[PDB]
Amino acid sequence: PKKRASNGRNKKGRGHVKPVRCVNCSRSVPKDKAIKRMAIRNIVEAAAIRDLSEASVYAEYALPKTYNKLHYCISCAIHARIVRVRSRTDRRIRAPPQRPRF
Amino acid sequence: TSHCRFYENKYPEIDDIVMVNVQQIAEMGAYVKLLEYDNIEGMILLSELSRRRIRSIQKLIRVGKNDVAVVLRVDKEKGYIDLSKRRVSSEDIIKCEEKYQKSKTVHSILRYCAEKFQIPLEELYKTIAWPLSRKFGHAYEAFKLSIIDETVWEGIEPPSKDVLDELKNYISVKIRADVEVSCFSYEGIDAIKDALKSAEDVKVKLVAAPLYVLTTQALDKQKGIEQLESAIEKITEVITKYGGVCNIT
Amino acid sequence: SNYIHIRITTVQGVPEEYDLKRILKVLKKDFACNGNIVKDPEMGEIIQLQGDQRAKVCEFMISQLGLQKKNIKIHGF
Amino acid sequence: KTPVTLAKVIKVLGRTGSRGGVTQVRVEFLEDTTRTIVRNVKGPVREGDILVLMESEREARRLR
Amino acid sequence: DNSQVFGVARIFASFNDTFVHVTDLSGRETIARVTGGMKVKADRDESSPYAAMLAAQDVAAKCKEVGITAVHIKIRATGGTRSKTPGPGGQAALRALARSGLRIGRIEDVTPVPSDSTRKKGGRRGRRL
Amino acid sequence: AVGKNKRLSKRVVDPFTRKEWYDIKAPSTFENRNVGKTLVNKSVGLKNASDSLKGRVVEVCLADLQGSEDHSFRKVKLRVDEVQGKNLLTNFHGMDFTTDKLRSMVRKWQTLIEANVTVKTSDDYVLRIFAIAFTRKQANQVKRTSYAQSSHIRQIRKVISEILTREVQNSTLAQLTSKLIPEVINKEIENATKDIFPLQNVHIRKVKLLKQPKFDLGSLLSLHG
RNA sequence: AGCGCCGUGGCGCAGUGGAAGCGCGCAGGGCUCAUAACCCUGAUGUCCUCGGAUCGAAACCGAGCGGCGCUACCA
RNA sequence: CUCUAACUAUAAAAAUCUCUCUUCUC
Ligand SMILES: [Mg+2]
Ligand SMILES: [Mg+2]
Ligand SMILES: [Mg+2]
Ligand SMILES: [Zn+2]
Repeated sequence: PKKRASNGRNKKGRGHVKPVRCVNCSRSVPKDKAIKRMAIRNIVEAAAIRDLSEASVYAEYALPKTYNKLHYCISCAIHARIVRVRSRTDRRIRAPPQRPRF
Repeated sequence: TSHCRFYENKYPEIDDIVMVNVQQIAEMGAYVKLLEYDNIEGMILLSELSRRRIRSIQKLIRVGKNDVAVVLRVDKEKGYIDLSKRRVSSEDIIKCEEKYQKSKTVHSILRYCAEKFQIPLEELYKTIAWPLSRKFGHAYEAFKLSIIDETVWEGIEPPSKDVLDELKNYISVKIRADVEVSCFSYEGIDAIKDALKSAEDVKVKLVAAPLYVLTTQALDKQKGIEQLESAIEKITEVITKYGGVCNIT
Repeated sequence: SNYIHIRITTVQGVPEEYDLKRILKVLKKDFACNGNIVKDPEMGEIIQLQGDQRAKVCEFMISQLGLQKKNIKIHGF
Repeated sequence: KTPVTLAKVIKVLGRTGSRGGVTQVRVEFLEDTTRTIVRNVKGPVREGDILVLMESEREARRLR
Repeated sequence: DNSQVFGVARIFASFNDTFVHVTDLSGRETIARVTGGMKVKADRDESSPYAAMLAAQDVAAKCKEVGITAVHIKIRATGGTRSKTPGPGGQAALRALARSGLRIGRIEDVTPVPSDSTRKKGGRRGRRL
Repeated sequence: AVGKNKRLSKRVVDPFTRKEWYDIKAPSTFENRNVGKTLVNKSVGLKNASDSLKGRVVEVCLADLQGSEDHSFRKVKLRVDEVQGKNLLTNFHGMDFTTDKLRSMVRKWQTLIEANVTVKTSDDYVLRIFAIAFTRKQANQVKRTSYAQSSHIRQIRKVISEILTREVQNSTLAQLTSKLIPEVINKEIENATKDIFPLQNVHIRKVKLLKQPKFDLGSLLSLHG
């Protein structure tokens, strides 16, 4: 049966999309159905920001961050907890799940 | 008393390879005695136990046997041995086996005196072990050289000579070669008899009409080869003139 | 010599006059069983197939090279 | 060497581990009270106790 | 400058066997190549933070012996074709370098990243663990 | 951490005792002329240290070479050419962005504009220059995005191409670096392209050397002093 | 008729120089609702006999014993 | 009726399965 109106792909008018390889399982997958997470992260955690700070010349450093855009597959994503199997009536809500940190 | 460690000092060195004997297993791993170094207990942890995954433990340790392993860290203060079984090279396993067998032979050799003359085994082994292990290699080569020409036991004075005489009493290589006679001469048996009379006066015997097999009881592994080639060249020199031909391969 | 026996099932004693992998090829399909060529050092060369099909093994050994059927004494087991 | 360290727990961070017996604790060292570190401890714990550490460099994460 | 001896830590942190390999500013002359696997016995906890921490401490001791006090860290992952993601050990190695006396400056992310090169390993359906 | 197969298909010496330190001096255009120190093997003829040194590259943040923090995201490469003794003189080699700022300003909902150009400088240096620009929300937006039409990218890209062509072919690498320090060329590009589209945060990326005339000893001597 | 191997627990190896050695086997038990798989404990003997050295020997050797490969029937 | 910030990290192995299926109006 029609599980999702958008076919769970989000292509709808492109015919074919360039495949991309999963970060973990290395599966080729259409770039739109290639669930994507902007892993923007500080290069060290708060448990070491101090340790680095007092061991730092150039007081009050900018502490540069590391950015990445993880292109998961879907099998790894569902297994590695990125995406969760939600209920039928809750599928149609495409907003991010309510401000991860508030 | 099986005691008095094989090598220079009682306490094992660092990262050194051993073979060990298993006695018991409490719950974590096994603290088991050693017959490569002094009998102080060395303990193996299950994390470092089996190359295969841990599902059966009584079949891979086989309590009461000899197993190759390597000691990681040593406690020389009051005596604890951290001992590891996995990170051993497939080519160094042969090294462990041969070294353990060599030390076993040394233990077997220097027990006969201690039990025949009821003197301390530790004292006698301490006296003997200075020219024994540290000269340039293992004891067995020195003992073989001494039985063929006594020069090692005289390096240092033993407690007496009766014990060394008992050692000599207890202690008290064949090389093959084929010679094929391709002779078409008329009288070629007399040449064979003459050449073998000259060569034998070490052991040359018969197999087939052209095949003569010499099994020399050499004592140096290189003297036998040179006597072998001398006999071969004597055969050729005697046989190529009277009318025949012989070949050795 | 050249004795052949079947023991619950491995076949010990196999003439070399035909290649072994084709023997396995015909064996697996005509028996429908897991097949193994185990070469233990200097024992009768081991060909192992599962199940109790000694009559079917008789059929195969007839159909591969066998024409004697007189030195085959399969142990029941 | 005897670099034994002491640390007083200020907050109990629930309980971690598949066994369900090990506690994450946020301990501030008695020496250098300005610094805090989170570590795993096996056995009953309550805030206000003072605990002993052989190593203080290791940061302890969840025990999976 | 305060009469300092600058260096570069340039940690390489894969998902196995974190690397710590300090060199000079020119980048050619290497100091304290000791890695994570150097200081752990399992050959499989090499990626664990303990290996990186002990490696970093030994590097710090060597640096104090050779005079290099302040460092310019270049954090690296395997990157390129492989996962573009920093390993867990390298961060702990960086922290251990921070603790043991040495000073830091201009920590850098030097992850090698491709512009879609290298049709890479895995096959169509990829890993099937 | 013990032994291995050792498929060989003591005699150890100390690494540092036979080693020696050298100083690096920056071009006079840079603010903090003293850069740092580099490790060398001890000087022995027949492969003197001079042969090993000339050609090396030193990798230093621009904020270090100026002092202020506004130059944190930039990062200059310097090429070792001349050895004076206990101190070596280095000519300009290249200049680049730190990957962090680049990855930070490449966001969604604003397409980028890249402009590559290969240009001879005033004297003889063949160089390559990249320019990175990002579309800007005007401060009245209610449309949540700022895409630019490929005609606008064509115009902006061409304009940057001639801008860099002029600014490199006219003045030498020293004067080039003089314009590079206070990023006057960036604001120049922003002004010259202001009529096409807002174009937030233009910048010069990966000033890459390609070719150098012979050595020009006098140029190096004038550079450092 | 010679020299080299085998020398049994129902079996092939295994060390041969501290004394009962591994797996295959077979019996029982464990696992599971049950079976296969997996996990444990077992009874099997003259490692053929003679000696020597040997505190200690099946082993290290030696002087006969049952079968295997060659010489090739070695008038 | 003025509001655009914070983050972590697991994939060991696991095969098979007999009957006997039928009844709602006051
Ligand atoms: Mg369905
Ligand atoms: Mg989707
Ligand atoms: Mg799966
Ligand atoms: Zn995946």
